[PDB]
Amino acid sequence: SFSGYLKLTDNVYIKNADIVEEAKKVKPTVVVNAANVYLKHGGGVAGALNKATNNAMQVESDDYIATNGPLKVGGSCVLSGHNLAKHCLHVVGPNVNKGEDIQLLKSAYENFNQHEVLLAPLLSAGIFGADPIHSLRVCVDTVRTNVYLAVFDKNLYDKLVSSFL
Repeated sequence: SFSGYLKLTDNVYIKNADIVEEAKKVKPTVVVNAANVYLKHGGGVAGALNKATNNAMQVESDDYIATNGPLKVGGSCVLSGHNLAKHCLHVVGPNVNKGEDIQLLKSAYENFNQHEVLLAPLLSAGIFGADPIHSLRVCVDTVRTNVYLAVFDKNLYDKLVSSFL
């Protein structure tokens, strides 16, 4: 299972790791993708996860959008995890760079509660523009299921651990 994680709370764990490499190693039941409403996996975590699936995640996502239309900001959908996980939970956190409501970050994390254990990135962090320290705080205050957070950046990982209340 998951190894080398720092325990933050009863159910939240964190590690300085590339989520793609972590998924390939563990092959968790659920890997969370930092998705946008259109499931266009262009950059950040989404681009990296999609590239690891040889674009199979994007092909599957385009069919999902053609059938169902876009997701809501704060919403999610469960699709295949391809070669990374059993499933991928595509969760849309607010993108601060697109002027989206940061209050929707709690709604986005609530999607994790439908899964007993997940490998995940910090929602709305990275290219989504939110403060990762705030994302971690919303995560521990919202997620009740077991969440294993993969933080790509070492310097950000250290800042998150050292500042965790």
